Amino acid sequence: LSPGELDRIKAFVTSGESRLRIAETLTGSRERIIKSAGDALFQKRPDVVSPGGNAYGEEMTATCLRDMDYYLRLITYGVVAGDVTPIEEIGLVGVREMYKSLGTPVDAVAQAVREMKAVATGMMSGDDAAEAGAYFDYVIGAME
Amino acid sequence: SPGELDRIKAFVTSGESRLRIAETLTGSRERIIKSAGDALFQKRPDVVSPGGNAYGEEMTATCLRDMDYYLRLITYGVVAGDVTPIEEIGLVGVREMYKSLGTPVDAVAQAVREMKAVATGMMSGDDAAEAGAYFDYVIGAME
Amino acid sequence: MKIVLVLYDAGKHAADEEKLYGCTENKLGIANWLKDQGHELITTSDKEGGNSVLDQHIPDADIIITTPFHPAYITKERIDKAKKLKLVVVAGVGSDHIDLDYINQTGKKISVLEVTGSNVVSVAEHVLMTMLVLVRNFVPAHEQIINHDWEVAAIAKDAYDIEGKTIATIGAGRIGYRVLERLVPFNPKELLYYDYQALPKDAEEKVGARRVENIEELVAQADIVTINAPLHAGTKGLINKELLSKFKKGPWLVNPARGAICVAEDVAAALESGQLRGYGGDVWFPQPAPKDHPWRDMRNKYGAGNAMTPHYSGTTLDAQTRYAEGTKNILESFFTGKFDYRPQDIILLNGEYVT
Amino acid sequence: MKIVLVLYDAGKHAADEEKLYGCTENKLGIANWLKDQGHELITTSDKEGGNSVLDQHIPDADIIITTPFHPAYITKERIDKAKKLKLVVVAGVGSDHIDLDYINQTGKKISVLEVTGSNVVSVAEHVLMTMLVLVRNFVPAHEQIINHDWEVAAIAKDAYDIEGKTIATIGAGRIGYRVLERLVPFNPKELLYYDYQALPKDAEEKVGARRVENIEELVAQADIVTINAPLHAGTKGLINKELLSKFKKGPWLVNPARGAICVAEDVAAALESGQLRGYGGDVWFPQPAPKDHPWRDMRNKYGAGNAMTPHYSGTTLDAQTRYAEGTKNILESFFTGKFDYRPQDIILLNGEYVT
Ligand SMILES: *[C@H](C)[C@H]1/C(=C/c2[nH]c(/C=C3N=C(/C=C4\NC(=O)C(CC)=C4C)C(C)=C\3CCC(=O)O)c(CCC(=O)O)c2C)NC(=O)[C@@H]1C
Ligand SMILES: *[C@H](C)[C@H]1/C(=C/c2[nH]c(/C=C3N=C(/C=C4\NC(=O)C(CC)=C4C)C(C)=C\3CCC(=O)O)c(CCC(=O)O)c2C)NC(=O)[C@@H]1C
Repeated sequence: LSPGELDRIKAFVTSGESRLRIAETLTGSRERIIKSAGDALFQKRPDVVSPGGNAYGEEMTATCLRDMDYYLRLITYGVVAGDVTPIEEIGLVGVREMYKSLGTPVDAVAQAVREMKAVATGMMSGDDAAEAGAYFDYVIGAME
Repeated sequence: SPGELDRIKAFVTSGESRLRIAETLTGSRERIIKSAGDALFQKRPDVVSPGGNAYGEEMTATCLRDMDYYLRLITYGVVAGDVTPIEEIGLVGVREMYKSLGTPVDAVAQAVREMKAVATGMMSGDDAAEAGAYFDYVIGAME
Repeated sequence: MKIVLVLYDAGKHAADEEKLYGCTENKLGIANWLKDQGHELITTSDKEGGNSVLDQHIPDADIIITTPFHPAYITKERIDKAKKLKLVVVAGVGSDHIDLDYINQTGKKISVLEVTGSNVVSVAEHVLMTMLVLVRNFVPAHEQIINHDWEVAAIAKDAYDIEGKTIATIGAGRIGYRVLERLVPFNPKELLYYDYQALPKDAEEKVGARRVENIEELVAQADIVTINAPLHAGTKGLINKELLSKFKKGPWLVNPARGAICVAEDVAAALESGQLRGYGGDVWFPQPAPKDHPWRDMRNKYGAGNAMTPHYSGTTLDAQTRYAEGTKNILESFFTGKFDYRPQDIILLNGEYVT
Repeated sequence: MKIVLVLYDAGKHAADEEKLYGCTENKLGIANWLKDQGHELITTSDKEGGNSVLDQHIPDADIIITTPFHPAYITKERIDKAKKLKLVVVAGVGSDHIDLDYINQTGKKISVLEVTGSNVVSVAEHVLMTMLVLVRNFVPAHEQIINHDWEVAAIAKDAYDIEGKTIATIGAGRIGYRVLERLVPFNPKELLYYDYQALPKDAEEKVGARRVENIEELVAQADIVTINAPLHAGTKGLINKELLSKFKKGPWLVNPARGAICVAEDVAAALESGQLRGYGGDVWFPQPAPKDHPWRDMRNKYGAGNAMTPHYSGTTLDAQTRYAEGTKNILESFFTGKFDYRPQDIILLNGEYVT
């Protein structure tokens, strides 16, 4: 209802189409992005192994991939909207001491979002990949 | 209430037997309790070790305290019209109360019989009949 | 097998809630069973005055069923006129409205039974609730919000924790012992009791309680006092101006036993002067409370310290189900001629006390 | 040696009660001690707006002392302007109003301390009190008496015992565990908990509690739910319309943790529809509550089921004395240069966490 919000929405409807193309890729290939990125994460951080392994279970591994889906859907919302504000208020507020109380290494969650960034932007044009990359980086910066 | 005013005015203006009875009950109340207690314990040796609800030196003194309570309550009744204050203060749930304490109710009645004999013996024949009815009202609720 | 039972009228509330058993509309949940059994059932709330439905049927009745939340007074006058009466039931606990002495002394052949145990937990919870509400100053705090205010300093200035307080019960029967049990994990400084008979040593040690043998010595050391005792001589009018002056200055008093154990005007004066910081409970004298009874409007110097309710602690829906079941059990022991009553339920077996 | 502390103004209430330490007039009871040492003390309630006494002295202050009942928000902006700041103290428990992440990631040499333990018993007692008031239907009962009425059936029809109910806590830290301890002697059907971390096995068995690993499975079997959890992502807005529809029909919910864990308009709609039978607690969002906040006027279908208070559970006079002693202990550890803090009191030691 604020004039700045209405302006950001009208731009999606009436002007540039890069936000529209980015959202088409993130929704249409969402399951491939998470599966491919999870494989790369566990090769770089073999702490899916017996010891610590916060994600050691078959059950705990599935909970980790669920969280990756959360952040991909939240980045999709931000692209469609004007901005990163909904990403901050929903996905980042208590994050860090939340993950600390769970036993989850925070820098490994950052690395999962890096791996989703590489797969997703690989499917986009050069220009669309630069615009989309800034939203992923906003999440990575809060966790590393 | 007009009936209560009438009974008070009688004490002030008419017969003097209530005044004489009250003079005796207040004037020698310590002798009445001491003498009646001696007679009670000779008729009910349950100051003895067993049950003895009144066995101790301390419990014997509690018993004589209760006897003082009823003598002061009967004195109030004599000064006033009537037995109503006796019922509502000294007799309410008295059987169940003493039962929960372990003290035999018929022995409390006997204590009031013993106070009746000593007090009445210090009075004229006519005053002793009038006073005697108040003691009987207590005895009847416990026997 | 004519049966008269008197309960209150619940009006429209009876249709809102089917587990409200103790009312004239719902008939303790046993009406269909009694009719199938071939008995006649009169149900009424009209119990006062010589022209009453109760008096209309008492010369005839075989059984009368009563409740302490709307008691039919079973007086000697009524008892003499009741030529067929063989059994009086209390659907609940409490028999002050019945002349047990008359029945027992005359030797009449009338049994008297109640559902003992069915009310004790509900009353004990209500004591714990009232202590917390007074000590923590809840009533004025909820008032601020309903009234659209917000001023924390006005509440905090008279609010305490119950941890570290000394707490005493006058009476240690079924209800008072269950109050002590629920207080143990709140970490009081000490728990104390006064009673005409001692608790067994095992029961004392389970709750860490200490017996005090002198009433004035008990209240002089307590921050919180709760009354859980029967009404008779020597408890009637116990809480008067003289004994109240032995309390600590600024403590809390709770009474869900009987109203006449207090002198009503004397506790109100103690609250206004600050001898007491708060008073609460659900029992009154006279009862139901007149519209001008002094316990309705009394407050402490800050305008709070009052946690009175109407008389309802023993009438929760969980308690109502227990004595619906207990009343049918008693009636059947009679109907069958087994007379296999629960020992604890008997208060008079054909005009005689037991043991 | 220069100290700023911000507290609320208590007005006339501060002179009524000497133990009301956490206010502007009474200064946590440590003025005189601070003046006897060589220190300067600024005391103010004026913390909002860039023209504020707080901002007037931030560039200069060595120490700032805050309270969770009137919090000064220690933002990164203010942290950048605070050229001499070395120590932030919470006179109480709760540090949401301080940007700990910014201090930690930047590596500033500011330590941050609170007096942990000092509030947990007071909050746990307030949970027990609210559960009893709601379950037993106290609020409309007291209202009848104040208003000169007497109608028992209208209260009894929605009053229960807490005995035999299933009770669950969301969160089992210091406060939630003390709630479980106090519930044990009330004979609940079962006690349940949900938490990101398990209780040790000896602690589980002392209170007979069972861990449930899925939040929807927890609330679907409970008659009573209590919230005792911190505020973060995945706790923010947890109690919404979708989760409320998994609760049993007609249960009770209590929240003395953080207001924003609920969606305010969604719990009010649940209370009106009968999905919830009652709601109570002392925490709000926004806080202090606007005069039209929906939790002030909401009721259930009978006009009851509301046991809200303003935010005061952790501010009783017993808790305020602990806050005052703990603050002077922390300050002295700093003044002496020993830095012999209690381990549990440290949240940040020179901008970093300990383990
Ligand atoms: C995968 C990259 C890593 C991993 C993940 C992991 N997470 C949990 C548990 C939780 N994750 C969350 C996260 C959120 N919930 C929300 O609503 C939001 C906002 C959109 C977020 C970010 C929460 C709340 C939990 C706890 C509650 C729940 O499960 O619903 C686990 C389980 C840990 C356990 O031991 O129980 C795991 C394994 N773990 C890794 O090691 C990866 C690096
Ligand atoms: C003496 C004749 C018998 C005796 C007495 C005895 N009484 C008690 C204890 C109590 N007596 C009362 C009585 C009253 N208190 C009142 O206020 C009134 C109204 C005026 C009356 C009638 C009460 C209340 C008690 C208990 C409380 C108290 O002591 O204040 C005892 C002590 C019993 C014990 O074991 O503790 C005794 C011994 N006992 C006998 O055996 C005599 C026949």
